[PDB]
Amino acid sequence: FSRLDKVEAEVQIDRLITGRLQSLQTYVTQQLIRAAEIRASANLAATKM
Amino acid sequence: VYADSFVIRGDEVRQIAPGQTGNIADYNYKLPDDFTGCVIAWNSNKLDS
Repeated sequence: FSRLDKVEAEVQIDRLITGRLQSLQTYVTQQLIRAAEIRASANLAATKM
Repeated sequence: VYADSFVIRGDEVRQIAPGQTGNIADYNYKLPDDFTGCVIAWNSNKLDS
């Protein structure tokens, strides 16, 4: 914002916003996978005990 | 709809655009960043001059 005019700043900042927002989406949709591989292990241990 | 009119020199025609910085665009007439509408400008040298 401090180096570019505001007419295209919203367009300029949008692809920066979607970059972080998409990255957070990728992390969370992978973290859910790792939960499933742990939720499966939790049930296996529960049966083991 | 409300229309605003004034007379400016040819060197500051581009300053009417939103996000433009200058002596006239910051001290005389500034448009909002998310400006709705548009402007009409022409060289009326015959009458004003």
